[PDB]
Amino acid sequence: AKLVHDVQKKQHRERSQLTSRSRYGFLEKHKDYVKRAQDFHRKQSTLKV
Amino acid sequence: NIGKLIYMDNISPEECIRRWRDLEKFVPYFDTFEKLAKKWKSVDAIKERFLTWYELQKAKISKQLEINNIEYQEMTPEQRQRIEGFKAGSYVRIVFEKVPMEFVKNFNPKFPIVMGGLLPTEIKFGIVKARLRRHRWHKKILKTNDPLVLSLGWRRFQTLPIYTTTDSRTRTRMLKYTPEHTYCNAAFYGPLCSPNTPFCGVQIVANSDTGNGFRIAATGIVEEIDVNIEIVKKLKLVGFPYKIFKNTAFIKDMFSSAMEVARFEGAQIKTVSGIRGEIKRALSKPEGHYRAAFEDKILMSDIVILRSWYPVRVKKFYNPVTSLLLKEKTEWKGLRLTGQIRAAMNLETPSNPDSAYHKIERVERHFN
Amino acid sequence: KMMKNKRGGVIDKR
Amino acid sequence: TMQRSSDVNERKLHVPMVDRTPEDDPPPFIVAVVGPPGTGKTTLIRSLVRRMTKSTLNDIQGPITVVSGKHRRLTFLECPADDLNAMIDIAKIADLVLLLIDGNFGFEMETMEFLNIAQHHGMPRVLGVATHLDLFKSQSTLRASKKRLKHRFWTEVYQGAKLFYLSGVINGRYPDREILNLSRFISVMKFRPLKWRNEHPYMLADRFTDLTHPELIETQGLQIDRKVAIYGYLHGTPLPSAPGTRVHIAGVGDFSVAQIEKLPDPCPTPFRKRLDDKDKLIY
Amino acid sequence: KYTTFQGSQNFRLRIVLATLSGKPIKIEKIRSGDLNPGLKDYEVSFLRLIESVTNGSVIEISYTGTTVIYRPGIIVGGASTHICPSSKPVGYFVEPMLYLAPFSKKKFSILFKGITASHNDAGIEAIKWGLMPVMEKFGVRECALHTLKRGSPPLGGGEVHLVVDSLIAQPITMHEIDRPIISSITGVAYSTRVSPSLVNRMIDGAKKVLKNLQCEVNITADVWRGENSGKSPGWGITLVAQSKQKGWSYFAEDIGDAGSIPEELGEKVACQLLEEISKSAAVGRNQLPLAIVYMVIGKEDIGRLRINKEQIDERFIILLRDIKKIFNTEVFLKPVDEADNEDMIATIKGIGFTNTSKKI
Amino acid sequence: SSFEKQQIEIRKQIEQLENEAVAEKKWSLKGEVKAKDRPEDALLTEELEFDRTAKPVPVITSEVTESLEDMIRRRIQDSNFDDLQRR
Amino acid sequence: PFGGSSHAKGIVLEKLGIESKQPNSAIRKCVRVQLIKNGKKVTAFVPNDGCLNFVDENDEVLLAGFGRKGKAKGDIPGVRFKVVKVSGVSLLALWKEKKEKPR
Amino acid sequence: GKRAINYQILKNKG
Amino acid sequence: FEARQRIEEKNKESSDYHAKMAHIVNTINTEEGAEKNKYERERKLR
RNA sequence: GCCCAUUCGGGUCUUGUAAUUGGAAUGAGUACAAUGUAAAUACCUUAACGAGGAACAAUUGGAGGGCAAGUCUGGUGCCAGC
Ligand SMILES: Nc1nc2c(ncn2[C@@H]2O[C@H](COP(=O)(O)OP(=O)(O)OP(=O)(O)O)[C@@H](O)[C@H]2O)c(=O)[nH]1
Ligand SMILES: [Mg+2]
Repeated sequence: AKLVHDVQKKQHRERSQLTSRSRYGFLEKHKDYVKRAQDFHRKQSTLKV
Repeated sequence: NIGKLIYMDNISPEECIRRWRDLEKFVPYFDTFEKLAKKWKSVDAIKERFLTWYELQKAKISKQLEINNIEYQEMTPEQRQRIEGFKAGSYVRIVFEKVPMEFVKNFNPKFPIVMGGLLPTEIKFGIVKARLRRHRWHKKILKTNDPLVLSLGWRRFQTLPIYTTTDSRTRTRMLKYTPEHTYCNAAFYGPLCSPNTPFCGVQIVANSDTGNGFRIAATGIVEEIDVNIEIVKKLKLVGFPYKIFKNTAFIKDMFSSAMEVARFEGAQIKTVSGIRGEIKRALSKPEGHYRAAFEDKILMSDIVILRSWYPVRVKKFYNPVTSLLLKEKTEWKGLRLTGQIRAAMNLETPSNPDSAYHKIERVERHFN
Repeated sequence: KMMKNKRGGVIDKR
Repeated sequence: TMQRSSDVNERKLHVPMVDRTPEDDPPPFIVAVVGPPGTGKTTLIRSLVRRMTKSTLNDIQGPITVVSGKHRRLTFLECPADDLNAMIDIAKIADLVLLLIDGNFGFEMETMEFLNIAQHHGMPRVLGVATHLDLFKSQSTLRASKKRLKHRFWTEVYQGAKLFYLSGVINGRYPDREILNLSRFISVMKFRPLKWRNEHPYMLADRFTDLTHPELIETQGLQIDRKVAIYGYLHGTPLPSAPGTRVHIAGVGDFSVAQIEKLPDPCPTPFRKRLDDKDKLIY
Repeated sequence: KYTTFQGSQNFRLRIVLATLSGKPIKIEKIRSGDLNPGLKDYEVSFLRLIESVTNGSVIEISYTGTTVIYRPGIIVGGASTHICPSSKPVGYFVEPMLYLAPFSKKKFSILFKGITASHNDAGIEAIKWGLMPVMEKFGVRECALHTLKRGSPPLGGGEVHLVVDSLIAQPITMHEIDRPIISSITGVAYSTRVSPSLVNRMIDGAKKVLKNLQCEVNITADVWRGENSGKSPGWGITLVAQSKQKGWSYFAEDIGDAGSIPEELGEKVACQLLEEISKSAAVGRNQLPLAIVYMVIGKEDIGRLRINKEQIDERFIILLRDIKKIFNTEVFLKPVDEADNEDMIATIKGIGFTNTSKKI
Repeated sequence: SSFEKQQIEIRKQIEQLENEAVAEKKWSLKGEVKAKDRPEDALLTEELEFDRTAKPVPVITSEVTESLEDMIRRRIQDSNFDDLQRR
Repeated sequence: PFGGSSHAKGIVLEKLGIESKQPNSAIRKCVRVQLIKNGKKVTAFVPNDGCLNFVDENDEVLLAGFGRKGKAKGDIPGVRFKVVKVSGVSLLALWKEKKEKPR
Repeated sequence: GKRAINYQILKNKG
Repeated sequence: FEARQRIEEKNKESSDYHAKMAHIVNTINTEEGAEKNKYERERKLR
């Protein structure tokens, strides 16, 4: 941090699943999706082999 | 003689030329070609018409100033009344008609009576686009469409600003508060000053509510003036999947009708996972339900998002303070802040229950 | 697109 | 010493702007005395005008223009200390600011608010004046708070502004030695031209009347928007003499001028040398 | 509320100076005692051009068409196009835009579409070579009238791209206390949809009148071939006299019509130019309006410009009366202190103008 | 007085937009508008803009069909076409 | 660089790169300044986009050399100077709100 | 009635 | 129809902006790095 | 936990924690005085009070991250960059 304020590089908090849509648990976000997608891709790669 | 003839404006202009001796037509009046031919067969009438940096700028401006003086040294009612008029240090009486009763009635000589001359710009109203800043010692953040009293030029006036951002210079879209420690843009309906003029802004000008804190709230300069601004407030349309396949899904409720989906066909949506997508066709029997195609298989626990933009309007509200027309001349009260209105009529502050953040804990992610 | 950011207009009462 | 000469000769260079202040008969420089309610001001304006014009001006009101030099005359006025509105107006039109600080209590938010409003509307010259130097027996804490006020004042004005120290009041007003060299500080100040002031024709009003008709008030009955004459010196750019010039009277609204009759100078400066006590005038 | 004028004279100058000054005007009795009374179509389309250029200005034509109410607004510019009617050429609409041109938010990039020339109006070469240099030394530096194609009357069909792209704050104060020495005399002879020999006939007539003065004469020649020629036959000639040490210029133009001899038109425009040189001093009789308009909307200083005796006329002083009627300023004509000629030096103290539309 | 009726019309718009500020939002300024949080089909009457994935399929017009038509007129006039050649 | 001095005073013409769509890009934090000594127009940086809204126009800036310690990534090599003051007030102090810019 | 200054305006550790 | 028009005007705007920014970047590069290298060249003589 | 090393790795060892908690210490400050001195200041001597965020609130500069249903740019999906 050379010219950055610590009140500027704050922590944005992430949002939860809506309580009306709560039976489908855990609204998944981009880290969860990439954990899903690269698993699918490595298993499709070994299936293709 | 000729200047008095020109500005004596009860006689016709041809009478001015007659007793000295029309612009849609651009080219001027010439003689007949034959008269001009016999006049300019000769040529000899006009044969003599034919044939450091800082101190430099200061020298140019002092040269202009000595030109000003040596060309002012002229007729006395010309200089001292009408060609420049009342330079500085002249003691004048100045009469205003239709001054309000309350000034003469409540004239208390402690409070100074200042007057300033408005330019051609500063009598115009409209949207002023500033860049402003919460003042570093003002405690509370500022809110859009809460009034604050600006001191913009000679005028002090309470207005309703709306703080904007040009998010990486694409929109000019609408914030809901000013930032904590930097500048934002702003736009307020007020008297159009020139650009590059600075201003202060104050939440509270009275003394019954003067509290213990710092009273000046906003600082800024004026970037631009205009008669209209085009600023936007993001609205997203959220809908949920109810029938998912590979690479395509049926999305439930962001629309109420197939006419609405037909209006919005081809639009790019995305889930909250950032999976991009596009809406393709409205389904027939369930009305607002449609078929979208995504980058890959979305889940049943997702929400799709259509980021759109709704235009928002500045509120044409303007009251100047007129503090000298009061019997107290402090204790001026204008529009209240929104927290003051809620505290007055005891309405609780609006709380969306699913807008509040939580402490999310990840479950471990294992696959088959 | 011509109307979008205008604020004036001639008022032809003829 | 050549590098010193270059780096010192560099900081003479500034942005070349116009002046628009005349050299023959300049207006009286507007001196605004600004303080929180309860320090100096009245006593200070009285003491300065008594030293300047040899005239006990008990019970002041309004702007007070005196002649304090051979060519520098200046106008004294006092802000009402509770009004941020009058604070804002005299911040926008003042040329010199005598910034009253209760040195026993310390800095205060009224003088801090004036300093920020002036800083944003075109910071005039500011001479800080710290009174109430009756701290305790402790001349040690007198010197300590003296230094702390000077440094905190130096972070708000340029580093090297003048903080002045007034001792206790003696017989109704301040010690005349201290007011003598305070006026010595006011007499050399070397004002630099601002921007809003030097593209705008403004005027502080030292005289006010309504030239309405009292039997017209008897006819219509006190609801009348009545005409008003406003007398004073005008500063800045030349205000044009034709009727109909638009004017904001800062606190009552927007008007246009009807007629201007310029008057001979009520407080004129007279034509090494010294200033005669005959010519130390007061208006 | 409204400054009131009478009659349909100086109509473009009234609307232009109202846009500069920001003052609401009324123009009353637009040819009311006439058989077809009211505003004509070319000045109505000029009002539409004003609504294109500005923003937030409300123009309010009456029922009978004989009075107009102009409440002006902010000059914003932008890119546009104007399909002006056949009653007036593109010069009638690009001449009043050269006043409003450097004082807008966004730079002027307009292309006008219609007839190029007229007997009683400004041409492309007139606008360019005469009226651009006086702006070029009043403060603007990037201004250009391009011809993409040109159309002679009556059918026309020529487009003209006016682009100004120096947005100055205010024009500088003029100081021309001299008569500028004419260094050269050049020109342009144009012809569309006719034979290329008419241009050389025009050039030879103009230069055989000009041959007895001991300066240097140079007339450039353009025939217009193809789609750039427009829909009608036409030809014309425009001469300028060029003071090169300061940049001043004095122009004269005309166009031929059905039955016109090109040597006759060339010698006529040559003699008309020499008479403009005679009746001129540091401006032209037609460059004088926007010269003193930029002097009156300069800074709040004194700007002085030399003029001669014969440039004073009913047009010039009705210009001065309209200037004082709108923003209350006078010109001071002081005579020079040498007496082989009658030249005044008009000193105008400019109003305190800035352009407040350009974003900072 | 004159300032009195100025002050009461000022106070009128003071009151109406202070209880605009207290009172309930428009739906269109609020984000995350679902289907059940709107006037039912307020969106046809909305004039709302957004972005799309790809340029949609071109509607064939008389001018574009005569564009490629006189294109192939030029092409088969000068016979500058491209086929295979025998080996 | 400036001749014989270490700093130089200058006049802000216009914020170059004000339409750059990337925050804290070297094109964006990049100001054009007319030096007052010899009149020539140079180009200077500023510490960030956040302190870019302390200069507006004809601001009496003060500018020193830059001193790149290594070939940067998003650089534009060919701008030599950095803005170190504005209207006689250090804009690092302005950026951390220790002073207020006077006008 | 004395609106005393506070610590962030006094010590100015911005 | 609005789809095709909006897409092609956004493409035109982006292609104009990229040209403008690249132009100002390498004009600042060329006609000021020449002066940087000229100062370095006449500082290497000292 | 720490240390070395381009890599794989290797070497070593009571080390941590906005965890609780305890009574002692006094100094800046506030102040009795007396001394000093023409007198007063100051030095010297000195009873009383004076610490838990000991808030009785020291800075300055550097290195590196990490985050959003956020924004921007590029293009050979889910990426790269800013
Ligand atoms: N001890 C002491 N008292 C002072 C000093 N200066 C002013 N005062 C007192 O301040 C009291 C209040 O009156 P002013 O000083 O005139 O008040 P002001 O500063 O004009 O402020 P306002 O009351 O708001 O008008 C006076 O009666 C003075 O005795 C000073 O240096 N020392
Ligand atoms: Mg008082």
